[PDB]
Amino acid sequence: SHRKFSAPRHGSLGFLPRKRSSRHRGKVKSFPKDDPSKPVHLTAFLGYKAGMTHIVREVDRPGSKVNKKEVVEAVTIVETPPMVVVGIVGYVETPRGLRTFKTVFAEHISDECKRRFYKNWHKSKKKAFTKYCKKWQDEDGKKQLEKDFSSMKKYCQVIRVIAHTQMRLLPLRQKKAHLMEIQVNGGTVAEKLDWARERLEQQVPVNQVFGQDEMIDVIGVTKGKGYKGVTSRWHTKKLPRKTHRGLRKVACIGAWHPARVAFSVARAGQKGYHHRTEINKKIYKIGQGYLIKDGKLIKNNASTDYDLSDKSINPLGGFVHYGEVTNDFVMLKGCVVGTKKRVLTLRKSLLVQTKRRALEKIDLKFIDTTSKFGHGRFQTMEEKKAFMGPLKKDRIAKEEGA
Amino acid sequence: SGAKFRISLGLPVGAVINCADNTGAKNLYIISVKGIKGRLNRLPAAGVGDMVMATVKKGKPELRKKVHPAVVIRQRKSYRRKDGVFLYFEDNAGVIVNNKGEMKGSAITGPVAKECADLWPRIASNAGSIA
Amino acid sequence: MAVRASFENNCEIGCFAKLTNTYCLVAIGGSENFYSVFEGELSDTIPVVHASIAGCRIIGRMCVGNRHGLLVPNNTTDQELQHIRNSLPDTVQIRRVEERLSALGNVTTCNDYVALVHPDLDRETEEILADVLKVEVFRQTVADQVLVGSYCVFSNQGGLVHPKTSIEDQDELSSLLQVPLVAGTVNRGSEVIAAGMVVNDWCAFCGLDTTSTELSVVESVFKLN
RNA sequence: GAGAUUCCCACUGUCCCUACCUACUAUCCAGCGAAACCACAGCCAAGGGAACGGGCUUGGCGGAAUCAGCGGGGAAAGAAG
RNA sequence: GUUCAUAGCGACGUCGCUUUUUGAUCCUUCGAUGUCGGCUCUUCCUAUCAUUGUGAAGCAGAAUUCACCAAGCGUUGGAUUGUUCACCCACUAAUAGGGAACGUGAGCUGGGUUUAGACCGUCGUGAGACAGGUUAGUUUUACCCUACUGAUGAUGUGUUGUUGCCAUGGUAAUCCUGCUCAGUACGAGAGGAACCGCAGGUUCAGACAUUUGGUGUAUGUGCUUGGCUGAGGAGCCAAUGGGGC
Ligand SMILES: [Mg+2]
Ligand SMILES: [Mg+2]
Ligand SMILES: [Mg+2]
Ligand SMILES: [Mg+2]
Ligand SMILES: [Mg+2]
Ligand SMILES: [Mg+2]
Ligand SMILES: [Mg+2]
Ligand SMILES: [Mg+2]
Ligand SMILES: [Mg+2]
Ligand SMILES: [Mg+2]
Ligand SMILES: [Mg+2]
Ligand SMILES: [Mg+2]
Ligand SMILES: [Mg+2]
Ligand SMILES: [Mg+2]
Ligand SMILES: [Mg+2]
Ligand SMILES: [Mg+2]
Ligand SMILES: [Mg+2]
Ligand SMILES: [Mg+2]
Ligand SMILES: [Mg+2]
Ligand SMILES: [Mg+2]
Ligand SMILES: [Mg+2]
Ligand SMILES: [Mg+2]
Ligand SMILES: [Mg+2]
Ligand SMILES: [Mg+2]
Ligand SMILES: [Mg+2]
Ligand SMILES: [Mg+2]
Ligand SMILES: [Mg+2]
Repeated sequence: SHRKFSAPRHGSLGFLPRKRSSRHRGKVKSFPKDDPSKPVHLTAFLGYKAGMTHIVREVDRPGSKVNKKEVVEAVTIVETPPMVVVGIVGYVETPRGLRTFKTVFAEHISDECKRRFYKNWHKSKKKAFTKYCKKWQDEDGKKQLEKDFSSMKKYCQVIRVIAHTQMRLLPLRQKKAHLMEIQVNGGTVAEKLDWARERLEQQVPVNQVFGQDEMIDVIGVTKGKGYKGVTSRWHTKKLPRKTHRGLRKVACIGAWHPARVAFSVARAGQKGYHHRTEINKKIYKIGQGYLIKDGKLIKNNASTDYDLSDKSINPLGGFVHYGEVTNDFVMLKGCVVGTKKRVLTLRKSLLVQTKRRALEKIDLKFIDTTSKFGHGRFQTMEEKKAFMGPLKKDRIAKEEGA
Repeated sequence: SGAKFRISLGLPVGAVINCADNTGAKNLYIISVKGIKGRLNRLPAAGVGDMVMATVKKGKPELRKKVHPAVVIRQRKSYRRKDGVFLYFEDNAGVIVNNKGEMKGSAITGPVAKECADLWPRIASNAGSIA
Repeated sequence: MAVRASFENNCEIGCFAKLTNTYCLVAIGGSENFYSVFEGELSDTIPVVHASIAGCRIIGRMCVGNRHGLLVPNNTTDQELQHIRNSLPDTVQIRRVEERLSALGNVTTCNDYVALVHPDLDRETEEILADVLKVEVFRQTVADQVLVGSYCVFSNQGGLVHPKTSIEDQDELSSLLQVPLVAGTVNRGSEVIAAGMVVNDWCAFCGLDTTSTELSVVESVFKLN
């Protein structure tokens, strides 16, 4: 008989293999459709989830309650040191799908990049690409490389560049760089090969890939929660307190017929560490990173047009469980999948952004830099020392400091 | 124009809130909330600025055994106000109105939430203060 | 002359405007059909400012002004205070009072020369009225009703009052303000006069639902056209 | 009155609507080590059939060895209703 | 149906479909297939309540009614009752109807029926009986096979790694309100829309912890009861002593 009252289904069947992701990086799975009329550009980037904070800005949404008003909005900081291009892949269109046609790797592959090719770097002889790089010098190898480029030019439909991150610039323990194929869009195959060939061994900063106040897609793996039951995994209703063999369960897992448990019934297992793709994440700010012209510049990270405070994006006492952010960063609006220091893929939007939520100019008034390691109440060190005055440890130090 | 943003409700069906107007009613017993489609097992809940159906449990005897439209003007549950302000009141209070939105009474004791005042101009006129 | 108007299909146009002989505050959430009626029917000289207070549109109930001065309540942001200042003629001075009874239009009404006030105004704010609105503050309210501001609208030529005022309170009132007060309604039966109407000395805006018969009394008492 | 019932105040996670923590388990390991049950066994749809098949017919198909769970089936077990 | 059989209905007759009613039968089960309802949860049907696109009217507008494609999505919160049904309150776009061993008890519960105690009414000489009422009454086992959920692995490419492609399977978004259009079209009047546009919400989904809240044995830091170390200081025990943050 029919269930007595209608209720919507718990959870989505569009994410059914609710399993641990087979990858840790998070792959793009769909690059923006290429049109030759556009200029040659990259479509993706790799960043690392540093942490969250909130900002104050004025909204320019006419007809809204918050028009010309101040709002406080949570943001996510994604540290994005420049990518290094080390290779080019060409793909050819076949009636069986895209297939890899030819791959050409640059000379002088970085040491952190070469770590990706080894499961045990410590015991390795570091021999990877040692014989390959020799063919960039002799004329016989150089002729073969030119044929590989010419063959890519006349046969391939889409080309991609292999780019890796720079572990030495991050406060993380991992020294193994993250490799990634980033599709090159916007031109003829000959033009994008010439463009990519100039970028070999070069650094591509994030401001060359993405821009201010544009909406991108974030691809990554969510936080792992381990083995979970149906109440936490599928958010089903808890059974009453009087239930004998347990109440954090699903009471009926199917009718007598079809005499099997259907794939659509909520059951316990892995929760979290799933590959997810969130679209429409606006870029509130692209931070400029630390410089040294005469002294170290940090103002270009958290000072606004209305703050004018010499402070960086780093909270007081540092980002919790991440470290200190010293490179370029992207300030995304809202939350982003993954733990701290989880590698994230930023991808250009596959859609056309025409709504007024998109194409809206973002002008920050304030960036919060209070300590996130507790209920922080001070934006900067200097503000805290001015408020509290000298302390006992300052006195005993100044006593020794004469 | 501009519509009301979502706020934390905190007043399900069966909550007894204070009656802040001079109608002689002392409390309002919420029996349903206007505009609630529903969900299996979910109680219809209201925040400030929400029109509710309420009966007065104590007060003048000519108001008791009836159903009155009412609007929540204060709530004890904290709610975010789109500028990072989490505001809550000392008590849950509401006033008795009609379906058109004007009050049966003529004065309001205590503050009225800004979310309720903007959405109901007849309530806002009788408000001593808007918080 | 009584023009009818509505803010966003709401007749309570006393909630969404403040007219004084010199400036006209109008609420922000609106849309031409309302702003016009002001700018149109207003006497060219008197600027029309789109304002808010605390973010809200009920600015007429949150604000008390005459030709001399505007008092805005403690919840007024300084982005707002500034924009009211940088829009009004610098005769009118703006002070952001700090009164427990924020609803300054519900709790005080003033023409160019007197103000009725609600019993419980802070003495402090009694002074900041009679020092900014160059007025003679008079803590008096009708029988029972303490929200003077909302139940009694007055100009410098006449004044309306809640229909349920006594002939005797009428009497006394019409002393203090030395203006002829008529008991009346607006928006077809509404006691809350101030909620329904905004008056100048040369113009009056009432809500779209004001009966002709009322429209008349308005004209008459306000000694308009 | 550890009797049956109805209402009210107070009270509360009974509930909205679930979350987190603690102990002991479960879990993995060293040692030790049962029992119930067992025609053969064990993926489905329809057909026909003792009129609800694991086996048969026709089709869908089918890839070693396993771990933690689970309660849809085995018209599961328990007892010559 | 003011006229007008067929906008919408349909007497007298007459042809069917369905197996969500109750019968009829007794084919399977009596070396037992756990017997009502509710809860939970999934899926399916369409004879469509709402929503999308439409045709018709005794369709001026608004509202409503009939029919088509159509099951994608939704169809609620409560008082009484064990109830299924029923009825009322209220919200709503709508509060449509059904199947799956009258889905679902090694999922629960045990209010009902249906053991043994007991009371009443009626019946019986009596023991006792009552699709009469009432009260109290043990709900056992999974570690096996499969199914399903997750987790290692396996075949082949000489070994091993990096980056990838996509066969195939799943699949997701939904509905409402306000402003404007517009007191406009239409209408004698009363009333009274819609397309574009804007601002928001409901249900659902996937996340996340900057903020607010919850937790808190960091057994972190104060406070505190009883006891104990001769006292101070420093601590400990009271199955987390209690409590604040
Ligand atoms: Mg149904
Ligand atoms: Mg039990
Ligand atoms: Mg923190
Ligand atoms: Mg329920
Ligand atoms: Mg079968
Ligand atoms: Mg027998
Ligand atoms: Mg026997
Ligand atoms: Mg006829
Ligand atoms: Mg037989
Ligand atoms: Mg059995
Ligand atoms: Mg069985
Ligand atoms: Mg049909
Ligand atoms: Mg059954
Ligand atoms: Mg069962
Ligand atoms: Mg059982
Ligand atoms: Mg019983
Ligand atoms: Mg018995
Ligand atoms: Mg007898
Ligand atoms: Mg007993
Ligand atoms: Mg085990
Ligand atoms: Mg597919
Ligand atoms: Mg679906
Ligand atoms: Mg002690
Ligand atoms: Mg001591
Ligand atoms: Mg001891
Ligand atoms: Mg003891
Ligand atoms: Mg606490």
